[PDB]
Amino acid sequence: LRGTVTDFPGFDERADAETLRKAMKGLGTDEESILTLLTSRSNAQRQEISAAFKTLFGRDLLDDLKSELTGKFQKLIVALMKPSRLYDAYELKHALKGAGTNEKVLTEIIASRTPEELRAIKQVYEEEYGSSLEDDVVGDTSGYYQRMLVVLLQANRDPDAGIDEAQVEQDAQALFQAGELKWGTDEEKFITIFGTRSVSHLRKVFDKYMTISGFQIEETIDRETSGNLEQLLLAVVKSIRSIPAYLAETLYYAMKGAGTDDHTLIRVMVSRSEIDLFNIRKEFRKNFATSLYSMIKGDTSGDYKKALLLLC
Ligand SMILES: [Ca+2]
Ligand SMILES: [Ca+2]
Ligand SMILES: [Ca+2]
Ligand SMILES: [Ca+2]
Ligand SMILES: [Ca+2]
Repeated sequence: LRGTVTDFPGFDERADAETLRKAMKGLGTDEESILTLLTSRSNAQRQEISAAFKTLFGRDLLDDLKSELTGKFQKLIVALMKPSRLYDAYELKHALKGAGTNEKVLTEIIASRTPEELRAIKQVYEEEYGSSLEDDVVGDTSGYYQRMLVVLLQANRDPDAGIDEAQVEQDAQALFQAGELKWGTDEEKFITIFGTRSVSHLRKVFDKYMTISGFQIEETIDRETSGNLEQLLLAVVKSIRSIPAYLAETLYYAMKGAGTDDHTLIRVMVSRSEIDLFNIRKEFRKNFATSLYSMIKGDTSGDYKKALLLLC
């Protein structure tokens, strides 16, 4: 896992505070200055620039960036400024909050994050927002989608140790028979297989599944659309195989067709900039025969594409 953003060598929080102050101060705004500085500092350095900005000027850097900037560019800079430890929990709170629910952010983050990451997300969510992530998810979702989400939210998959092939055989069968009935009959049985087994066990299951049916499990669950639970099952199957591959694909489908899902583009670009965006880049090129760069550049404009291309 290699990230695309790294600590800037020779950082001076005070110098960077003053540069940012100068870019904003007075009539107008110098976005080029802001943009090139904040995509080359790490998230933790940005936090030190904010601290230093308030000691020197008594102003809040994020409110100033929200006042001075506009549109998708403002959305991206505000996302970059969010402390890394708060961001997935923030995005989770905003998919739940209000009327309806953005199931896409819920599935994405709960299926692509590791048990370590989730233990930490549930802790910072509680701290920050006062309610349990579990109680807000249950407050907002229904049926087996809710159940599988809660199962994944316990952050208790089995450990990667004994490949119990008897259990590999049995679970492969169970999934096969669940596959043919289009993931609509024994939901309890497969929610436990998909949510509770080790990543190594399930990889061996997905293989034996293929030898039993001739094809890949995502083919049967595939309706890359329609039905919350199917969409989650597909996000889990793809993340068991490769989280950088699954994230590269949501990125791809954020730009394919008319429009752009700029919210997903900003969310995956920002949240993974210092975790695995390099690996996601590799996966993108290899699976889609285009680089992430080229697609971003075709699908985005202005200061917002300059900043994205610098984070890519
Ligand atoms: Ca100004
Ligand atoms: Ca300007
Ligand atoms: Ca503004
Ligand atoms: Ca809601
Ligand atoms: Ca498009």
